[PDB]
Amino acid sequence: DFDYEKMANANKGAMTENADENALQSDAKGKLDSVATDYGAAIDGFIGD
Amino acid sequence: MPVLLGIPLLLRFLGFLLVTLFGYLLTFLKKGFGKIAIAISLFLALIIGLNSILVG
Repeated sequence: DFDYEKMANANKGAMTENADENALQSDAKGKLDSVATDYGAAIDGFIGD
Repeated sequence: MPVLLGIPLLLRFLGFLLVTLFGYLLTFLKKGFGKIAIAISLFLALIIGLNSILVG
């Protein structure tokens, strides 16, 4: 009386992680939005000299 | 939201390359604004130089 649908849900749990979409998307921006403030600052500081 | 065992590390790596490459573009920008500093300096130095000959 193999529980076909208990082995499956035990293969899954051992070959799957957990991921929050809106947390991997907030870090990415966080790091690319710090290099874009130094690119702007540079440009702005040349037109003021 | 269940995912496979390697996808979260592909997504972290695709934003390491981007920050590294966007880091190089900054370095090169700053260099080219240093050329326009050298250039201006040179020009104004050649003018101040001619003055000193002619008035002599």
